[PDB]
Amino acid sequence: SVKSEYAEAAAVGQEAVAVFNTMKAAFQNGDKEAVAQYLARLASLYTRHEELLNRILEKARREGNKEAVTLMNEFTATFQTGKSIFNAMVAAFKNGDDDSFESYLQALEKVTAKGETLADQIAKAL
Ligand SMILES: NS(=O)(=O)c1ccccc1F
Repeated sequence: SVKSEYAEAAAVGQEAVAVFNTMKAAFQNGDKEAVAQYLARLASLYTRHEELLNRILEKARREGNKEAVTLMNEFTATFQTGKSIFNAMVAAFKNGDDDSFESYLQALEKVTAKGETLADQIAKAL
C-alpha cells in the first residue's frame, strides 16, 4: 500500500539522519576522507528518498486523497529546501570552506527537525 511505501521512505530518511550524524562527527574531527565518503552516501540516500516521496505523492493524487496530497506537497517543498542546502554543503566541502560547511550543516539540521511534525502527519493521512 501507499502507507507501506511511506514507511519504506521513512526508513530511508532515518538512514540519512544516521549517516549525517556520523558525517558531522567526522567533520568535527577533521577526517576529510571519511566526510567525502559520507557525503557521497548521503547524496545517494537523498536521491532515493526524493524518488520514493514523488511516487507516494503521485499515488495519493491518483487515489484522490486530498489531505495526503496537501501534506505531501508541503513536505516535498521542504525536502527541496534541504536538498539545496545539502548541495551547498557539498560545494563548501569541495571548496575547503569549513565556515560555510558548519553553517549549512546547522541549517540542514534545523530544516530537518522542523519538518518532522509534518512527516508524522503524512503517515496518519495516507
Ligand atoms: N531531509 S531534508 O532536509 O529534506 C534533505 C533532502 C535532500 C537532501 C538533504 C536534506 F537534508
